[PDB]
Order: sequence, then C-alpha cells, then structure tokens
Amino acid sequence: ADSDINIKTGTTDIGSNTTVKTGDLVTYDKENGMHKKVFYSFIDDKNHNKKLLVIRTKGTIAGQYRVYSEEGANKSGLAWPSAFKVQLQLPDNEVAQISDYYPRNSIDTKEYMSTLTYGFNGNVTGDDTGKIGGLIGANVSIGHTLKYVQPDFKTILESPTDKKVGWKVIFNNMVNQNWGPYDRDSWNPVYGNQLFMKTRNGSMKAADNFLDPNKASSLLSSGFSPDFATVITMDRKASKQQTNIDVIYERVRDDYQLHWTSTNWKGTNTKDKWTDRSSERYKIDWEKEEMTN
Amino acid sequence: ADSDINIKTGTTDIGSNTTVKTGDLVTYDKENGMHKKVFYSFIDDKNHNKKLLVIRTKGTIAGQYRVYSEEGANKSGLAWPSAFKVQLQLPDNEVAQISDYYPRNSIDTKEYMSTLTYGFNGNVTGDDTGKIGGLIGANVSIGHTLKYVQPDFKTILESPTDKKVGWKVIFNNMVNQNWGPYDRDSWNPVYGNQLFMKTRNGSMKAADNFLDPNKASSLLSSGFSPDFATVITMDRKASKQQTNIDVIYERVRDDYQLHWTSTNWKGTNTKDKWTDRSSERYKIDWEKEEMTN
Amino acid sequence: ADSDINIKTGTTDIGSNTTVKTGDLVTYDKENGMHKKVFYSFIDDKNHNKKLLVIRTKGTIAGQYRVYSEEGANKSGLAWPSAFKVQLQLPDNEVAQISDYYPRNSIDTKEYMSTLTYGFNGNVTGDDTGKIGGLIGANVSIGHTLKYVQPDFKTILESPTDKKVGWKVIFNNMVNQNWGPYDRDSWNPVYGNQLFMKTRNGSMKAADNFLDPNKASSLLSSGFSPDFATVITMDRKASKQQTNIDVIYERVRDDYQLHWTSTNWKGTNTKDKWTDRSSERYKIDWEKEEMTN
Amino acid sequence: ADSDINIKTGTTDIGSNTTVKTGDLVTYDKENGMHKKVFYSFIDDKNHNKKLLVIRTKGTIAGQYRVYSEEGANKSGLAWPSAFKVQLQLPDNEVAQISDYYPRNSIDTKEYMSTLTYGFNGNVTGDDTGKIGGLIGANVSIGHTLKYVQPDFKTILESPTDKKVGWKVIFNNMVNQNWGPYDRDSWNPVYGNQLFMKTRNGSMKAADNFLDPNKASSLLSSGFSPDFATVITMDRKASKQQTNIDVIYERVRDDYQLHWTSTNWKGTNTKDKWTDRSSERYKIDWEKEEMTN
Amino acid sequence: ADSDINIKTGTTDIGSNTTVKTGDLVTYDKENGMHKKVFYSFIDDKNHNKKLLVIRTKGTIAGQYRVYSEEGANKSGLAWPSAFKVQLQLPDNEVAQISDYYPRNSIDTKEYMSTLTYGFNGNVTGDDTGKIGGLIGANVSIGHTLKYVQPDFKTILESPTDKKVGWKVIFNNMVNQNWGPYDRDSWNPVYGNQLFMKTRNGSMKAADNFLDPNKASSLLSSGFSPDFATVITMDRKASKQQTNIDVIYERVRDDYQLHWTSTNWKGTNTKDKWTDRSSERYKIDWEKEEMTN
Amino acid sequence: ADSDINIKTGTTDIGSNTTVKTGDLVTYDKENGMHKKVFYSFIDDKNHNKKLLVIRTKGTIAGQYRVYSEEGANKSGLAWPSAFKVQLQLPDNEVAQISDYYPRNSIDTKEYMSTLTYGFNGNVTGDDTGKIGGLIGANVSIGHTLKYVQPDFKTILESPTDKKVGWKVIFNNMVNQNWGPYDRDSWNPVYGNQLFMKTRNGSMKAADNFLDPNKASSLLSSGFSPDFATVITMDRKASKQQTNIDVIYERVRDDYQLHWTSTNWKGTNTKDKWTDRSSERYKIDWEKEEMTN
Repeated sequence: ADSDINIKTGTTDIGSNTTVKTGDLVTYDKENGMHKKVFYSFIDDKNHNKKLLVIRTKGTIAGQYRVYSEEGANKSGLAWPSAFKVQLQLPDNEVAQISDYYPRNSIDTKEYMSTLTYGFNGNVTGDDTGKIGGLIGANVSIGHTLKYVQPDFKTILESPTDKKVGWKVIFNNMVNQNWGPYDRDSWNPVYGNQLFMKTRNGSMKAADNFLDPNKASSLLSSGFSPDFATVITMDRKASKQQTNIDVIYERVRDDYQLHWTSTNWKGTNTKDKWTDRSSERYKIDWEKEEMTN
Repeated sequence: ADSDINIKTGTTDIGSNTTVKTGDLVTYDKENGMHKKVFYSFIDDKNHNKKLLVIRTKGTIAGQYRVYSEEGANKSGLAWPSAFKVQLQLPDNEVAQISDYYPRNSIDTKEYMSTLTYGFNGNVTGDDTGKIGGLIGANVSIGHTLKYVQPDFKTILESPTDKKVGWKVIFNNMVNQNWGPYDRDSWNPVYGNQLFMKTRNGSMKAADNFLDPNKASSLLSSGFSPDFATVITMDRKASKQQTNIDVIYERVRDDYQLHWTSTNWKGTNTKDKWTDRSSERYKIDWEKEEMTN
Repeated sequence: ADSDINIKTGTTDIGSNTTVKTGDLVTYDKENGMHKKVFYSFIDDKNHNKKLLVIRTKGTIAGQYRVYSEEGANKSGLAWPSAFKVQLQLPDNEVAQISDYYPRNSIDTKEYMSTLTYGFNGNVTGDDTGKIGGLIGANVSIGHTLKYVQPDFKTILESPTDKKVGWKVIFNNMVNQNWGPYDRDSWNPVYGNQLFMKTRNGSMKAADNFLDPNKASSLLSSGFSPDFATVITMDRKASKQQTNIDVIYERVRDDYQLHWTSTNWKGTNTKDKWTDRSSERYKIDWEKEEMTN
Repeated sequence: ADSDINIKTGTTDIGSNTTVKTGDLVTYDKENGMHKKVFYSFIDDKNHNKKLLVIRTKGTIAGQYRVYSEEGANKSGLAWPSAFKVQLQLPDNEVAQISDYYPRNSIDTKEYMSTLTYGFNGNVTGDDTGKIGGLIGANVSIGHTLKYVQPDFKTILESPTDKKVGWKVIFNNMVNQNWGPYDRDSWNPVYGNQLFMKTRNGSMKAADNFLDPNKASSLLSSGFSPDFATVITMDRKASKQQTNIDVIYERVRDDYQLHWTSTNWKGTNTKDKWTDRSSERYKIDWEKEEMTN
Repeated sequence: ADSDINIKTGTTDIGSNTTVKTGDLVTYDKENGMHKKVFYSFIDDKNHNKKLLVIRTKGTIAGQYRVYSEEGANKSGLAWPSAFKVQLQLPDNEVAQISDYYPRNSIDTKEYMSTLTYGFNGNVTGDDTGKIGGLIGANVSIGHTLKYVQPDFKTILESPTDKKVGWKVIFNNMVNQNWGPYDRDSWNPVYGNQLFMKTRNGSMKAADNFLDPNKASSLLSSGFSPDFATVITMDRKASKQQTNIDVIYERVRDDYQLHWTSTNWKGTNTKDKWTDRSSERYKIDWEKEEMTN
Repeated sequence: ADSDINIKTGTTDIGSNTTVKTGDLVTYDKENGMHKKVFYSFIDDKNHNKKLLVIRTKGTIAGQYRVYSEEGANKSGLAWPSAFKVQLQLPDNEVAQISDYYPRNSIDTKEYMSTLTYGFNGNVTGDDTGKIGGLIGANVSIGHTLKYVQPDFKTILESPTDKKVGWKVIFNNMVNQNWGPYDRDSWNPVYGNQLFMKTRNGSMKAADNFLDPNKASSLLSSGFSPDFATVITMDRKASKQQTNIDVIYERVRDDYQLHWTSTNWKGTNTKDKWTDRSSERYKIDWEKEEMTN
C-alpha cells in the first residue's frame, strides 16, 4: 500500500478532479434467460497519459435446474449449470487495450498440524482367591491433520490478453443431505454418482427422485449474479476514436441421469453437454464519452 | 473495488452533486397481516445517461403460527409459514427496466479436514505364580470431518429479468429442543415428522402437543421483516414518463398435523397448502419525481 | 448497501440540511417500578414527501426478583419477571402511520459437523509357556455434532401494523450453578423444576433455599433497559396536525414455588401469574414539533 | 441505528453547534482510601427541549486486601472487598431528573453443543493351537457441552429512578492457582472455603497461608476504577435553577478466616462484614453552567 | 460512550480550539541503566474550569538479567528483574491534584464448559467350538474444563491518591523450554525451582546451566518500555502557579541460585533481594506552560 | 507508526501538495503468454530531497498447465509452472537508485501446545459362582501438537540492491484430492511422486491420468497476477535526467512424467526443466515526468 512505502495514502490513485460520465445498458436475452446489465464510467484524468473506460458486467444468469427428459418411470435426465462464463473481447484491429481487471486468482491455503503423544499405565489385579496380577504397558501415537475450505463454486480469472479477458464460475462440489461432498467425478460402484440423487432406493418414478432445488446450492436454480470490472485504456492521439467490444454471457450445462436397476438407483453425469451463448456488441465513443449497443 | 484498479475510491459511484427526492408509502393489509412500506429515492445525475429510481421494500409479514384444526384430543392441525416472498413487476408494456438489485445469491462454503493416525503399544504381564506374558500391537485410523453453517431460513434472489424481480425466504431446517435439526422432509418410521411436536408420547390434547412459539424461530410467529433494494432505470427521452409497478407481498403456509397412534404421536407435514398474497399497484411519475398509490 | 448498487454512500438517506428538534420526557411509575424516558426527534426534510418523528423508548423496568410469599418453613414463593414488553399505539382514527422500527427479527443460525472414522489394529500376544496369540480388528464410527448459541433472554419484534408496534423480551433459559440449562418447562420427577433452587437438600427453611440474585441473570433482579426506535410519518397536507400516542411499559411475572417433601426440595413454576402494566399518553404537535404528556 | 431506519447518521444526536463547558472536581478521602474525580459537561442545545448535564464518576476505590487479624499460629483474618458501589441521587424535592445512564445490564449468552456417535467393531482371534474366535460389537454415545464466560467481577446497573441511580461491581468467582474456580459460597467438607488459602496442608503460620495478592484479581488489592455516565435533564423554565446532588463511593468487605484442624487448614468466609461509605455533596448551577463542592 | 447516551461523538471531550504546548525531557541514569523520557503537554481550554497538564512517562528500564555470583562449578547466582515501577509524586503542600491516569486495572475473565456423555454398547462372541458370549455395557462421564490467558508480566495500577500515582509490572510466570509454567513460588522436592535452569542434570559449570536470555521473556534482559499517562489539574485562581513533581523509575531484582547436589541441580529464588531507584525532580510553571528539570 | 512516537498521523509521509503524473503501459508477449502492464507515477515533492517514481508491475503470467507429450498409452509428460518471477534492473551506469519495494519478507509463526494428562481407575468384578475380582490402574500421557499455515505458493522478495530488485512466487505444496499434501520432492516408493496423478492405478491413457486443472490451484492453469511496487529515487541536480530500466517476466516450468508399471502408475518430476523469459526496456524522462517503451 501507499503507506508501506512512506507515501501519503491516495496520492498515486487516478480520478482526482475529473468529471466522470457513467451509464447503464440493460438487456434481457429471453431464450437464454440472461439479464445483462453493463455499467461503464469514462474517466479522463488530464494528469493520466491515457483515457480510461471502466466496464462492470453485472446482472444474473439463470441457473435453470430442470428435469429435461423422462424416459418412462425408470429413467429421467436433469440438466444443471456446471459453469458460468463472462467475456469481453476487442477486435484485434482496435488500438484500445485491456489495462486491468478484478477479481483475480488468489493463492489458496491449508492448515497443517502434527501430533506426537506417548504414555504409560500400570494395573494391579487380584481376587478373592488371593491371586495377584500385574500389567505395565506403554504406547506411542503419531497424528496428522489437514484443514482447508472448499467453496461450492470457484471464481477463476482466465488467462487474459490485451484484447480479451474472461471469468468462469465452475462447480467445485456439493454436500448432498449432510453426506459427501460429491463432485462431477464422484463414483460409487453400487449407486454411481449420487450428486443429485434424493433417495438410494426410493419407490417413486425417476422424475421424482432428484434432489429438491431448495436443498442444493442456490446458484444451480436461481442463477449467478456476476460482478466483474474491466478497465480499458485508449491513447489520446489515436486516429480511430471509436471501438467495438463484445460481451458474452455463457452457461454450460451438464447432463445428470438416474436409471432404476430393479434393486437401487444409479446416477450418471456427463460433462459439458450443452452451451448457452449470448453475445452482444457495444460501440465505444471515446470523443463523446458514451457507449451504446 | 476501485482501490484494486488504482482508481480513487468512490470515483465511479453515482449520486454526487444531485438533489435526491425521497418518500414513504405505508400500507397495512388487515386480512393478510402485512404491513407494507415502500421507500423510494429519485436520483437524476446529469452525468448519468439515465434516470434512477431506488425502491426499498420494507415492513413485516406476520408469521401466524397457529393451531387451526382442533379436531379432538387425538388429532389437530398447525399452520406455519413455509415461505415469504416480495416481488416487484413492471408491466411488459413499460419502457423502464430493472437495472440492479440486492441482496443476491452468495456462494456457500464448507470446512474439510482429514486425520491420519497410527501408534503402537506394548504390555508386560505376570502374576504371583511366576507367569509372564507380552503384547505388541499396532493400529491405524483415517478420519474425515465436514463442517458448515445452516441458517434456519434462506434468502434467495429468484432469477430476475428486465421486467420483474423477487426474493423468497424459505424454511431450511430447525432444531427442536436441543435435537435435530428437522425439516419439511424429515421422517422417522415410528413418529413421522417431529418438526413441531412437543412430546413424543405426551398424554395431552393434540392441540397442546405443539412446540411453543417462543421455542421456535421467531420468524414463524412474529413474522419476517424484508429489506430489499431494486433500482429502476429510465431513459430521459422516453415517450411516456409515467410507469406502473406492482408490489406483491405473499406468504405460503404448510399444514402440520399430530395424530395419536395409540402408543405415541405421529407427525405429518403437507407442503404449500395455503397461499396468502397481497398485491398493490403504484404509479411512478418520472417528471415530478414522486410515486403514489 | 448503497455501494452495492453503485450509488454514492449516504445519497438515499434522509436528514441532510435539516434543523432537527429533539426532546426528553422522563417519568417514573412508583407502583410498577418503571423509569420511562422518551427521546423524540422531529425531522422535516423538504425533500421528503412526509414529516418524520423518531421515538426512542429508553429507561429500565425493574426485575423485582422477590420472595413474595412464605407459608411456613416448608413452602415459599418466588416472583420473577418472565417477560418485559414495550408498546406504542396510535388511535385508529389517527392519520399518522408507523413507518419503521428497530430492532427487528433476525434469522438464527446453527453449525453442523459430520465425522466418519475407521481404523484397524493387530495385536500379537504370548507368555512364558511358549503360547502365541493374535488379533486383527476393525471399526467404523459416524458422528454428528450440532452447535448453536442460546441467549438467556430473547428480543422479539411482535407483528406490527400501521397503528401499533411492540417488542417483548422473554426468558429463554438459564444455567443454575453450572448445571442445566433449565427453562420454564424443565421438569424432573424427583426435584421438579430446579430453575431457582439453591440446594437439592437442606435443613434451611424454604425462604433461604432460592438462588442468589447475584448468581442469576442480571435482568431478573436489576431490570431491563430497553432501546427501541419507532419512526412515525405524517402527511403535510393532513387537516389535523395533532396526534395522540400511547406508550406502554409492562412486566409479566411467573410464580416459582418450593416445598419440602421430607426428603428433598420440589419446585414448580406457574406461567404468566401477574402482569404489571404502566400506560401513559403523549400528544404530538406536528406544527410546533414538540411532544408533551 | 440511524442507518437502519434510512436516516443520515448522527442526525438525531444532541450537541451539534453548542458551546460545552466542562470541569474537573477531585477529592481524596484518606480514611476510606477513595480518590474521587467528577467530570461534568453542561450541554445547552437550543434545539433540545431541556438542558443537559453529563456527569462521569471516575477515580479509584482502593481494594485494601489485607491480613487484619492474627490468632497466633492457627487462626487469622483477611478482609477483602466483595463489592464496590457508586451512587448518585437527587433530593426528592429537586426538579431535575435522571435521564440516561451507562453502562446498562447486558444479556448473557451460552454456547450449546449436542453430539451423537455410533460405530461398530469386529475382532478375529486365534492362537498357535488352531483356536479361532470372533467379536462383533456396537456402541452409541450422546454428549452435551455447555460453554460460557465467567468474569471475575460483575458490573451491574441497579434499578434506577428519576432521582436515584447506582452501579455495583460484585465478586463473581476466582481461579486459585489453576484450580477452582471458587466463589463466596464454595464449601468443601474437609477444607471448607479455599478462596484465599495458599496451601491445604502447608505447615506455616495462619498469617502466611493466604494467597498472594499478585496472584489474585488485581481489583482485590489495587482497587477498582469506575467509569460511569449519568445525564441530568432540567427544564429551562423551572422556578429554581440550582440543584443539589449526592455522590457516594462504597466498599463492602467480607471476612475470610483460616484455622488449623490438626490435619489441614479450614477456610471460612462471612459475607458483608464491613461497609466503607464516603458521601459527598455537590451544587449544580444551571444558569452559570457550573458545579462545585 | 457519547453515542450511547444520544450525544454527538466528541462533544464532551476536552481540547477543542486550544493551543497546546508540548515538550520532551530526556535523561539517562547511567548507574541504574534507566533511560527516562518525559513528554508533557499543556492544555488550557477556556471552556474548562481548570488547567490541564498531561505527563507521559516513556523510555525503558534495562532488565539486566545477568549471572552475578560465581562460586566454582558448584554454585552460581542470577539476578533478574522481578518488578518494574514508575511513580509520580506531588509534594503534599502543592495545590495541584492528580485528575486521571491510564492504563487502569481491568477485570479478568475465564471460559468454563461442562460436559456430560453417556453411551451403551453390546458385544456378541463366538468361536470355532460353538461357544457363544455376550456383553451389555453402559458408562457415564462428567467433565469440566477451564480456559484463561496468563501474561508473562502484569501491568497493575497501584491505588492512586490526589498527590501520587504509580504503576508496577510484576513477573507472573514463564514457560521454560516448552514446559511449565514456572513462577517465583514454583517448588519441586527434587530440583526445587526450575525457573531459569537449563538442564536438570547437565554436568557443566553452574554459571553455564542458566536459561539462555533469548529463550526467556525479552523484558528480563532487554528491559521494559513504559507508556503511562497522568493528567494534572490546577486551579486558575491558585495563589502560586508553580509546582514540583517527582518521577521515580525503580527496578526490583530477585536472586536465583543453582547448586549441584551430586545427582541433579537445585533451584532457589529469593524474593525482592535488590532495589534500584532513580528519582528526579521537575518544575512545572503553569503561567508560561513549560516544564524543566 | 506515527501515533506510537506521539507524532500526528501522516505528518512524515510524502506527496502532500504535489501534482502527481501517472500513466499506463500495456504490452502482450504472445509467445510467452504474458500480459504486462506498468503503472507509474511521478511524485515531485518540493519538500523531498529527491524525485520519486513509483512503478507498479501488474498484469498476468499465463500458467499453461498442459500435457505436452503423449508417449503412447503408458508414458506422458505434463509441463506445469513451478515459479513465476518479476524483475526490474537499472543499468549499472545509471545514477538513479532503488529506494523501496513491496511486498517484503515476513516472519512466519506456529502454534505449539503441550498436553499432560493422567488418571486412575478401579474396577470390581463378580459372577454367579461367588467369584470376586479387582483391578486398580493408573496411566500418564505426554502430548505435543504443532500447527502452522502453509500456502500453495510462497511470494518472496529476492535480495535486492540499489540497481535491481525482484520477486518470485514458488510452488510450496498442494493437496491432491483430499490427500497429501505433495510437493516437488514428495516420493512414494510404490508410486513415486503423485503430485498430479489422477488415479493410483486405472486403465486409461497416460494423457488421461493427470489431475483435472479445475481441481488444482488456479495459478497452475489460469496464471498469476503480480501486484508488486517499486520506488525509484533520483537527484534533482543529476547530470542527465534520463534513465533506462528493464522489466522481466519469467515462468519456470518443471516436467511431470507418468509411466505405467503394469501394477500402478509411477510419477516423477524434474525440477526447472524450462524457462520462459520476456524482457522489455523502458525510458524514464525525469524532466517531462513521462515513461515510454
């Protein structure tokens, strides 16, 4: 921070004594169930060697936890969103560049603890028949413990460039009714993948044996609300003072199926079965400090 | 945040140098027991490309934990609120759009820890008759521990669009007299669903074997006080500067019954039996910056 | 909050550039031992569609943990406060309405923990007689841990309306000399309810066998000091700029009885035996911005 | 708080744009070892309906943990402060009233933890004689855990009125050399009350078996420094603008004795043996905003 | 605080609109190894009824953990600082008084938690010989645990008067090489007091068996750096505006003795063996607002 | 900090009353997949003896975790980034020097806890035949647990000079599918290094037995974003006010090999196989206060 290098806090930041022009661009893609809202801010700091544009991609991408298929009373399919993606892309012929972005990748941590314990014990015995026993034992013990946190979903910043940037919220793993946690690769030889299995040998039909959405992660059904920030820099003396930028909201759905084997239920999950891509193009006008679609 | 992208804190926020006009609209629906209060704020920032209207839905929806059917000393009914919902909706013919909202869906986490232990022990034995003995053992053990937090009720942002948004507070589970927790799908083959039974084999009237409301979550009896924020954008060049918006407060109640099977009590819970819904129509006037109903 | 919807912090709040009129009204009710102080503030924000009055009810209601009765050396009664209530009430003919209130009901939480363990062990025995033995064991375990917080008293907001609002602080449970916790419903077939029993056996008389007030919750004897906020809105165009409002402090006392069974002490608690109600009327003058009584 | 009711923070507070006149009044009572300092502040806010006077009682009441008696080599006495009190009261004929106070009584909490465990274990035995054995067990466990904090001393607000207010800091319990904790009622069949005995069997003089004040709570020896706040309101049109107020500092000491029983030491404690009281009178002048003694 | 009593934060505080005079007085006592620095500030608030002088006693008193006596490989001594003190003292004839001080005595706390578990188990037995066994067990266990923090040194405010105040930081206990802790009273029949013993049976010179100063509390060797605050009040009408004040830094050292018993070492600590005092007199000139020594 | 030495906070900081000139320099090295952004700020404080240039190296270095070689169906390589580095170098002939830098090296800590527990127990036996037994045991136990936090990657400030400074983020260890953690040196004789081995013994191609990048640290695949800051000073009277500075981004990749031994997979990792260097030169002009590349 500034104070760590003996500099007055805030001295190095941009935006002082500048008139900032903001805007809201709202769009709903009905077929894909994506409410897309772009909040941009033009920052022209006369003391900065560049012209800045801050784009915050907000809104909500519907999860759509739906039972899509039903092949009789002993087979049914459940489509669930396994990844949510947001991307901004500048045509390679533009002179604008992607300067900064947030959030970024964080370094994980884990808590480790060792334990060494040893003791002794002596027991004296006897009975009514004047018997006398004895016992002198010992023991040693070595232990290891590993603690770490497991989020249900992961927020990952995909390797960016000066002309593209993107994030993807992916499924990590979930707890099913206090047991697990199960992930996309969990496999039990008798029941297979029990990710969204309600009961292991219930008597109802396949369509009625899936975990209730209210008891799973809210992102599966309700959807995920992004909050990402991208900063675009443009040179003040560039001939072309107009830029086009593409914003893509994307959802990747897997296919989880239950089939009844006449003894118990057996799950199966197939990765990256469907992709819902919703793209839109906006025009950046650096001279007027306005953005439109 | 702005600090993370080397921008002065608060540079990109809206509302600076703007005269904000606020107001309160209070209404009580006697029949449904819903005290509704709408607090709005017109924000017209000449540096923002659109006009803003922030609507905060406040108040409280009575829980109404009640013993409704006192059908003797062997059976009785209890009606409890299993979900509370607040929904705003713009007519599809409106030009205004829903720009932002709060709270949204957060990502759940879970703490995981693995234990690996192994030790050894020796024992020397004997007695008065000169007998001697020995014992040399070993052991290994593998532990897993999963820890996470479970609220009694969930706050869920339902998939929004540019024309409607809503939230729902649903019953997750509850602890009943130091044991549990139980939920709407709990089932014990002997007693059934013990969610709201006071005593397992208590010789009183069915109307008297229900958990004391002071011992259950306060939201069941007293009611739930929403605090939601939704901001509506509007183009300054729109043809019609008046908008209509509907606000719905509704409560869904389940049906829990105690019947005595001549040894003990048996509990049964029926989902989403009743629905209480209070709807209102409000008029937004963007030119005068005032809202009425 | 405001920063979450990209709005400048504090933009939507009321009170900016307004002259606020405050006051104190103090009263002591000697019969019911209630010191009542009402602190109001008149907020007339020209940018608000209504006029505001913020009423804070403060002070303290004495507990009066008392040995009221003594029927000989074998039976004695203890009166303790089981609930403290504060209520504000507007006549239904009034045009003013109750807008907001604090504190409200909060969602409780619990912490769940699951543990799965399984190890192995082998032992090799022997003695001086050239004997040889063995042991190959296995084991599995499944643990469930539930953790949650239990306040001694609960603060509850009772379902409000546009003419009435109230709170109640009810007794939840208490720890008696490191045992328990016990509540109003605790029962033991030998000793009965041991809420305030000092000793299970004693040559002392009944009056000397009750828990020392310094060893119990300070609210039982010293008293409870409320701190509540009620906001009352009034329409500027209303014909009557005078409003009456009733403020009611109230204490409900139970009856805990001890009696000697010639072997041990027996305790019983009778719910809601007495009710100390202290009501007072204040007059609000919206034109001069002052309350009186 | 004010932000919870959509009100600009600090709008409803008193004191803005007011000239505050303060003062220090210091007095030492040598006989009781009490250093008394009274810090007052006159706040005349023309937007408040009454005058305000804020009195903070400070200083230090010496503990005086001492060995007062010495019965040669077998009995001895130790006088320790079991309670410290600070009280302010106006004559019942005064027109001023006590408006507010701090600190008030807080609600205690406790942490609960329920554990349910069940597991299985199998054993296979054998020896050199071709013997074979078996073992198949099952177990269950039901745990409870209660956790709460126990301060060495309690700060209690006595039931206040419009003419009297006071606080008392009482001895709750104490840990003696990593054992206990003991309180004023701890009793051991052979040793009695071990509150302040150094050694249970140690052969010394009675005057040398008491715990060293550096090892007990610092409030016993060094003394307790109060910090309390009281607010007195006065009507601007009251006939007489002078008020008298009495401030009392108290210390109540118990009597702990050790006697030798020819095997060990036997401790005994007698509650509230001695009371040290220091009363002082101050004059309040509301016209000049001045206080004297 | 002020916000607790509905008063604007900071309204009551002293020092508003006043010119403050500050100063430093640095002195080193070579004999006693005490670097003494006094930092005073003169505050004359025209809205305060008396003048103020804030004296901060700073600097550091060298520990001087040194092995002084060397009597051959059999015996040796170690002088260590067992207490550090700082005192301010006004001559009795002065009219100025001591008004406030910091830090003060605080109330210690502890964590108490009771546990109650009970389980059942059954074991079936058998062998090749058609033998059958059985076992039905039960158990119960009540636990108690106590948790509290122990600092190496205690900061104690000695009972103040209006003419003198003082503090003292005393040795509480210390952990020696991962085991202990040990205080000045710790005694073992074999080794005695192992406070500063490096090894139980090392065959080195007694001067070489003492704990390495880097493995002990840094205050023993490096020294203790006080930071105390004392505020002196003075009447504006006082006849004499000149005051004398004494500032005393003193260190008390104990005597730890190690001698060889031909099998192991023996520890012996003699309380309060030595005492170093460094007194200095300063002059306070209330008219010029300056202090000198 | 300043408050610790009785100095007004921020008094000794740089930047007050200065016009700061900032800039952004963005570059993308496509071959090495490095998005490099340099954010500089010129601070010319007239009260500072030298000029300042605060360089912040930001951007993202792609991880590029991928299967570089599939040597049939039982031999495959995986190239993963073991260390990421950032360097700034001033040519030896420059008069400017490196003044400060952040982050720096911090001292690690660990929690240590020594347990000592002992007990006693007695058991009385019997049977139907009149047989009587006895048992009296004693035990003792000495424990030591160590606990510390260890991140997946460690960020290290390399020994800097007045002409160059650098940082390196090195792989510490990682948990593989709830077990481990493994590092570059982990070695199991049966399976070798299991760092990125998906299954200990499956039946698939070696290219299909590597840990899924979504289950590994995000830095391995997505990349690492430096947030490193460097301060450069320059004399105002220096002969020439131009300076060249080199900025280097690096990525060192190890080589992980899987080979099938017809019983199980065997992993092996060879440290620092490859090095990716991306260097760039910038020109610093202290007169215009601008930086170019």
